[PDB]
Amino acid sequence: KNKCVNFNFNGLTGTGVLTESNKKFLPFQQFGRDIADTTDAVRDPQTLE
Amino acid sequence: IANQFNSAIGKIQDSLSSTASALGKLQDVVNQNAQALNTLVKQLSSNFG
Ligand SMILES: *[C@@H]1O[C@H](CO)[C@@H](O[C@@H]2O[C@H](CO)[C@@H](O[C@H]3O[C@H](CO)[C@@H](O)[C@H](O)[C@@H]3O)[C@H](O)[C@H]2NC(C)=O)[C@H](O)[C@H]1NC(C)=O
Ligand SMILES: *[C@@H]1O[C@H](CO)[C@@H](O)[C@H](O)[C@H]1NC(C)=O
Repeated sequence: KNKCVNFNFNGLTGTGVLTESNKKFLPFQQFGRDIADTTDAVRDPQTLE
Repeated sequence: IANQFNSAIGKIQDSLSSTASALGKLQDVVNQNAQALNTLVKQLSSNFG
């Protein structure tokens, strides 16, 4: 977290800095998206955060 | 002439404090800037086939 990183989650490859979010996802949602249709929040598959 | 001028400047304070419609010539420039940028971000969603 807080470093720039080549992330992949579930085939969502991208680049960015990860941070602990306060978004209240529901159990069925894996990704949240920007106005630009680009992912900008993700639920890690190892640990549900 | 001074009382007419002082009273007339007094109406500029009240007019600008009151009517929502006044600075429309400036707010429509800020709105055209913002709408063109939101449209340009939104065009990142488009598939183009
Ligand atoms: C030229 O136009 C002037 C208006 O822009 C006008 O001034 C106004 O004169 C009236 C009296 O004639 C004043 O009315 C008030 O008079 C007393 C209080 O002072 C009260 O008895 C009245 O009920 C009323 O409140 C206006 O206040 C006054 N306005 C200004 C800006 O001075 C002139 O009289 C006109 N001059 C000529 C030669 O016609
Ligand atoms: C991943 O492993 C942790 C224990 O290390 C476990 O709590 C978690 O439920 C596992 N995730 C999945 C999706 O099985």
